[PDB]
Amino acid sequence: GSSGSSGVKFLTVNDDILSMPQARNFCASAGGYLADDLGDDKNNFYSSIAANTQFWIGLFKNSDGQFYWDRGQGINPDLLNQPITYWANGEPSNDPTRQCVYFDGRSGDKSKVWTTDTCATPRPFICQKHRYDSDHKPNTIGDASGPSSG
Repeated sequence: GSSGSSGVKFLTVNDDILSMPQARNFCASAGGYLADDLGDDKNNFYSSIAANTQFWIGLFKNSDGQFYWDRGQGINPDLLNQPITYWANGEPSNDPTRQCVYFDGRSGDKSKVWTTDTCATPRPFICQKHRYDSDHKPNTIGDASGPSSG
């Protein structure tokens, strides 16, 4: 059996408020990464759980000034090159203090939930696991594993 600590739920808003640079690091350590919001079926789903709740997302501005997607710790991020966006009225913003983006649940307009803000403000986030699955079983390639201690 497995009864320890590690066990962060996926696609779920974690009360524990943490800055962008604090959340992205957590999800990774736990075993996941910020849940990206690219696609209606994806947004329409968040808006629900985002019932008047503002949480961070995989959308974050980089040095250059472009918005990328969180793909874990170290992993190469993805550049926002999608035709569909949710940028609020005027967003993204051109403020030097605001670089990160957080889903605005309160925003009645689901199409205007995207909003840029400082990566220091403590806010909730959502961790997600890779979309990897198993299909064929060529070999076990397994090896006795042991417990972990932080």
